[PDB]
Amino acid sequence: GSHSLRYFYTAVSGPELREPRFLSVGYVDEQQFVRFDSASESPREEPRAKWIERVGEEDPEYWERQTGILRRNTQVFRVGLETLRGYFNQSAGGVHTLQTMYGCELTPELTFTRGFDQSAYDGRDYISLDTDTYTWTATAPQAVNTKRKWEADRSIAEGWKAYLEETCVLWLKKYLEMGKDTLGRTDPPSARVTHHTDPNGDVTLRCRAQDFYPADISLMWLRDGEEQLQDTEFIETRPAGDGTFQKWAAVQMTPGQEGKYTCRVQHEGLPEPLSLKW
Amino acid sequence: CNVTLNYP
Amino acid sequence: MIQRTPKIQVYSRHPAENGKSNFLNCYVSGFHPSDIEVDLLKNGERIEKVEHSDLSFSKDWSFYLLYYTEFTPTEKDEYACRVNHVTLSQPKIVKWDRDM
Repeated sequence: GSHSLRYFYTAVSGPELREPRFLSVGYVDEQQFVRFDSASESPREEPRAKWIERVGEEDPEYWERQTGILRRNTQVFRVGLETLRGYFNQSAGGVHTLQTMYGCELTPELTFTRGFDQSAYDGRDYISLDTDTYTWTATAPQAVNTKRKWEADRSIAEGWKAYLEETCVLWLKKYLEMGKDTLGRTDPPSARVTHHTDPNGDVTLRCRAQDFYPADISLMWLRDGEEQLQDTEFIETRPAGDGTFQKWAAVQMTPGQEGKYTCRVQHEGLPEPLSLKW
Repeated sequence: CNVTLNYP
Repeated sequence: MIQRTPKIQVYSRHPAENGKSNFLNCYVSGFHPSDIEVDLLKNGERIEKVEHSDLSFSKDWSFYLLYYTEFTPTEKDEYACRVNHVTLSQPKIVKWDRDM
């Protein structure tokens, strides 16, 4: 479906920590491919997908470059944790969190649709970039002083536009080719219905899907044609730990009524949805 | 590709 | 300060067959702030080295992590996940329910 390249930066201050700690992950589509932790012995950006170890043989300074960027981003966020503390007039010594995600998205046909750059202080939206205007939306009211900082320097919006709509786009295309075998695969789900009798005596049917990629899936329990928003419990989609995802949808009924119900399972990987009865 | 961010 | 409390799932990578090698998973998500201890238990004792994915977070800014370990299930063995977080009064232990 869509494609994307996203980075997730998290910095936390603490009484436990002498300086605040900085962590970073990068994703192509739903697969994680790099990471960085300010608190390692020698903090360095490291591969976490097999296809990115390629990158060095036609870009030798790749890992060095990223590392420098992330060492400097480490100090950018430490400084920022202190600046924002002042904005929110808070005691020193606390536990505080500052986050940023950014990246770009393409169509299935590999054309840019959207870039983003968004930040949060203590789990609350702080500031974000409006991609169509390249101005700064101050969501937190005391983010307006950050907003005036960054708008007073056109090279900030200009550098995001160049990065979001060209640099990010070109690196994502390259990663996609580099990761052809894994990032191009679309994996249909296997699916199965299980039967469970509850201590009171009623019957739970559970429609289970696993081994699918991407993670978007529709699980529907039809009682003789009709959705059952009634007694239908879902679990949140979860990672198997090998690239794929699992989700199940349950439903409750009186013993004898099983044959009415059906589970429809649709997903990008299946020609036709799956119909499953108990 | 990682990006160098700005002081808030 | 925003605080969000961990949602916890304990499950196996593939459908559990006794005697057959699998991976035991503990997916902790939807929490904030990020400080969190997670151990995996076999019959009440910490499993020596579990591995885990690198802290990421989702669109509402809540964090998530996967803790996992190779294991071979049996019938008499009890597996569980133990999670500590500022939103919890004491470590929360979620036992692995093989058909869940």
